Amino acid sequence: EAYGWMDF
Amino acid sequence: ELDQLRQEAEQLKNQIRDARKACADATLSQITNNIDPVGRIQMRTRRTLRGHLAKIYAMHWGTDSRLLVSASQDGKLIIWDSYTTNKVHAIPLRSSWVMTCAYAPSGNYVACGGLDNICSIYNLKTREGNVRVSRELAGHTGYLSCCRFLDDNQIVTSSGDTTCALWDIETGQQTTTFTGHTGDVMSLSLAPDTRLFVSGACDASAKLWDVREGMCRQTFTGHESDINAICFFPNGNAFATGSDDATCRLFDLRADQELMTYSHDNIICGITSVSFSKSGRLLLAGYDDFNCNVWDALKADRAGVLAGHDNRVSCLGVTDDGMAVATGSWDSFLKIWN
Amino acid sequence: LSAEDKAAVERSKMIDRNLREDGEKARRELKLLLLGTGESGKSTFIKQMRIIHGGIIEYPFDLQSVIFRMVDVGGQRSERRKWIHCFENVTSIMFLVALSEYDQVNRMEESKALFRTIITYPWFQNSSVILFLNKKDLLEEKIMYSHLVDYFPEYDGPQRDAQAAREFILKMFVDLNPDSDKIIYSHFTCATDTENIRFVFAAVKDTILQLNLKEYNLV
Amino acid sequence: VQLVESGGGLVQPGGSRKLSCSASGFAFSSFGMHWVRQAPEKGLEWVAYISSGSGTIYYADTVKGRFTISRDDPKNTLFLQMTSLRSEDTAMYYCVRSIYYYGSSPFDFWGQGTTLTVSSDIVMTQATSSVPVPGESVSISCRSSKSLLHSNGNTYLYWFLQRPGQSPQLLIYRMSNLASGVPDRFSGSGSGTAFTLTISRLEAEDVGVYYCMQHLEYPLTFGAGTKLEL
Amino acid sequence: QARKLVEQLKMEANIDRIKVSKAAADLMAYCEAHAKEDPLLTPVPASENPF
Amino acid sequence: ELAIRITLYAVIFLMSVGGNMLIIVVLGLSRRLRTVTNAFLLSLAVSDLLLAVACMPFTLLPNLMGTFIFGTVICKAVSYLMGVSVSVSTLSLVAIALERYSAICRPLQARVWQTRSHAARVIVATWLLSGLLMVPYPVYTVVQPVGPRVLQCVHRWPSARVRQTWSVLLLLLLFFIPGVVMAVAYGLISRELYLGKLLAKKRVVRMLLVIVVLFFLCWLPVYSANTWRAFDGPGAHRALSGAPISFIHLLSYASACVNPLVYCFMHRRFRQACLE
Repeated sequence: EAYGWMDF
Repeated sequence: ELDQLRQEAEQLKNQIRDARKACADATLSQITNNIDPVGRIQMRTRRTLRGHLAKIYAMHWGTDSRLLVSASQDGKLIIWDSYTTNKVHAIPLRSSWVMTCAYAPSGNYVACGGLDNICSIYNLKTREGNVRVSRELAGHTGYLSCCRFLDDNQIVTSSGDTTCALWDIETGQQTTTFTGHTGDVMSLSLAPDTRLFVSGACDASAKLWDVREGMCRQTFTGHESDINAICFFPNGNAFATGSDDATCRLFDLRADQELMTYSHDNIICGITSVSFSKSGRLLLAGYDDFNCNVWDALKADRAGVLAGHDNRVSCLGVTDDGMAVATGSWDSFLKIWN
Repeated sequence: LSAEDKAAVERSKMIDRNLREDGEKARRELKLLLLGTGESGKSTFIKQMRIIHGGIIEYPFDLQSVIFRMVDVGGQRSERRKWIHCFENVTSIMFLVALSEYDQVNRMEESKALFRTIITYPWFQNSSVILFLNKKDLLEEKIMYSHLVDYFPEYDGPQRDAQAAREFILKMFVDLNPDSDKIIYSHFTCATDTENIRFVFAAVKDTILQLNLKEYNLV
Repeated sequence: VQLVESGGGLVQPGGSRKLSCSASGFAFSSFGMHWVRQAPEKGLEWVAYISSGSGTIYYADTVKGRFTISRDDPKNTLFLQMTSLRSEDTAMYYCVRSIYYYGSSPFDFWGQGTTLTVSSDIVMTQATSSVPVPGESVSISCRSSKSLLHSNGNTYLYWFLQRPGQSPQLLIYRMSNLASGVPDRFSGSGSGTAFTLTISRLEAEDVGVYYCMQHLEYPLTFGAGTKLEL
Repeated sequence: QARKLVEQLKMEANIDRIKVSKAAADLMAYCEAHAKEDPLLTPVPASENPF
Repeated sequence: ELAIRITLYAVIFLMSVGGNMLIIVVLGLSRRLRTVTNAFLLSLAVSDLLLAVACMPFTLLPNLMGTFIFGTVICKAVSYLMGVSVSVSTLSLVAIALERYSAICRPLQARVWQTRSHAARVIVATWLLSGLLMVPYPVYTVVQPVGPRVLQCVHRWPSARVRQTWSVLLLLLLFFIPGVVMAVAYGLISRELYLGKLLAKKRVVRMLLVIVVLFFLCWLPVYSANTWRAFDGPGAHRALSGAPISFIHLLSYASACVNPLVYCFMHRRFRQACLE
């Protein structure tokens, strides 16, 4: 799916 | 009445002035022209004695050139072992407003006084392993600026009430009172043979006192402000006086007049401490800029700088063997240069 | 290190430990400098401040986990210029003036000159001033028939026993301060007042609070 | 200054005991204390050492583990707890004070002792066992095993004198300096590993035994002794 | 009060002085004859410095 | 389009790294600015420089690249550095707030224990607690490719109620408790300033309000979105995958440029920097 971010 | 006395005093003052001007052949700055300069002496802080928690107001070396006392405004008088930086004693004072400190030539006693008008004498080499006040020499009116041992039983003090005194520690009272100064008495220094001593006052004049008789011998005056420090030449016939106009001066005891003046155009701050070298060729001088200077006592040209302090330097001492130079300052660190 | 050098180092470390303990014990306490003028009557002042559950002399006052040290330089013939740099870390000066001495010869201008001299020393830059004005009832009883308007030049106020005599003198003593940096914690103490200790505590707390505002970047 | 020891008596082999030394007249809080025992007809032997502030403790290799030294500064007392006493501890235990700084004289004042009855090392040899002797000069010699001269110039060797029926006292510390209250007729000298004590114009109450102690490695071995008889 | 100052000035008046060049020569002589034992003017090798 | 995004990223990155390195060199090579709060300011500046030069590139580059080519070690390390630096910055902000409260609301009782030997103790305790708290991230930050070459470096949690519980723990223990602590401490400071020139007091009060509101505004969206992901899962990815989350992390790292500006570069202290 959509690229997943990394928290802070 | 008073008019005749004033006129006679003025006439005799002119007489003595013209007299000390008559026997003035040539300056010292010419007789020392055919002398090789010493170059530039750079010294590095070999030790750094820390453990005080306030300003350090005085300092004195032991005659074995190893131990040294230091007196601070936090109510402590600490006796360092300079070779290994250990502490030997930490005497707690009764009045924490101290401005002087001394160490006995034998090494048994120490002395300290301050704004409490009292010179306390602590006995180190006693039984019971403690360090207790032997005597509390009282009788001065103002603060005590300097105090220098002669024997284990005599001590000269100089106080802000315009007087010096010679106390016999055993009995406890003044045996001689040196008077004649006008302003305060800020510093004092004994001859190497302890038969005379010089004292510097705040009226821009230093005096030579005879311990035996008890009266002034000569009155040197060439400065422009108060004199904060004084020290004898190792020969015994000359002394250097540090003032607040940023100029040291070197007077002669037999020529009765001043020989040399040490001053640069960059230094403007007052002078807190003065000392010579073992030979007497150099001249250590502490300043308010937090840096020492090493003048060349025979050519008047500066020959080094000892800048390692954060705040004003207030005490400076040279060991009796000339092997080191201790300088204290108001950042609670006294360092040992070499 | 031989068998004795180790013991010498241990003794030195114990000495330094005791130095640290005594230093942290002497950092808690605060030091105040009492600088009264001539015939300002600070004897009864310190007597009162000591009786109601309060050379150089030091009076210690234990106040709510704080220890003040009233340092009184009683007998000194030292012209004040050579030893004053000892008191450069004091929290606050305590100037003690008298109100009734606007007539003695005058005496008050001497107090003004002394205040102006002490307040401008480069040592007292992190320390506030705490004026006291003793002998207030003597002013109230003496201001009659006094004609204060001839002794001090301007005195715009009324020539009677007006409150001007008390505020005019405070204005005279405040106008000698380098302005905009230092605050003067004035007070009008009588011979039989009782809140001197509380006012000193309040002024010292305010001084510490303003120093902490300046130091903690909070300004 | 004064030291008073208490304890001792007859003790069964393998029992326990506690020796208490009360100190009166000096700053007990600043003095490191020792224990020096003495067999009936033998010489001195180190036992234990407690520093100032109890921060440094040493023991002898023959009493390691079964003795325990401690000090109480508020009460001004020194305790030695002894456990499982062998039949070779029937000795009079002296208590020694000692303060160490630059220019000090340790072992200066030894107190009196308590007499029990239990029903490597720098070997030092005082070869002289008995020297006959008044008014004439006498000399005593002490030989060390290894060199006692340290790198800082100090040579740690002390001389003690014990009279018949008393406690030994400090004569000379560091082989050169004279202790306080000692008559100037005593003198000491020598070189590394060979030391000598010279007495001139002997008087009465001067006969006794002379012990040469070293203070370099902390087993603190003593000498055999040299009795001066008439 | 007033006689003390003139008395002390008279005591200091009848005083013996020498020439300046002689004092300067003695000062130089002391600065020279004792210069070989000045560990601050001519530092000693690191085998004699105790610091 | 995207020019504003990389533009703001580069602006805040350069500003942050420059300001923080300047603050570090000044407060480290001055030797006279040794106060109780300069220790906390230096620690915050160091943690802030770490935040910048550890978080910004590994957040901007892969969020555009649509993949993580940087490897497991890089992914594992950057996760732990992000986690440690955010926590140190927040705890140091709370420490500064509590020090100011103790030193402005009860100064006579704070004269006793406020010394640099206490500031250093607090700083090292903060760093140790932050390093001990953020060890869970390295435990699980494996890069597992989804599809042929995506990689997508993520902190997959071991099992359920470890994604959610840890996210909620961060939210409360690092954004509600610190936020309310700073708010209450600066409120009490403003009160005791209001009690007893008038501009020099309302200026300080307004600055305290600005500090609190910038903390809340900066670190609200990041923690909100983190919890959104941790609970609902693929909903957040479907919602704010490409563009938005970059702006959210931009808000987050804007505190890296805010902290030195509002704590050090004001207040006439920059005279010392220009002097250096």
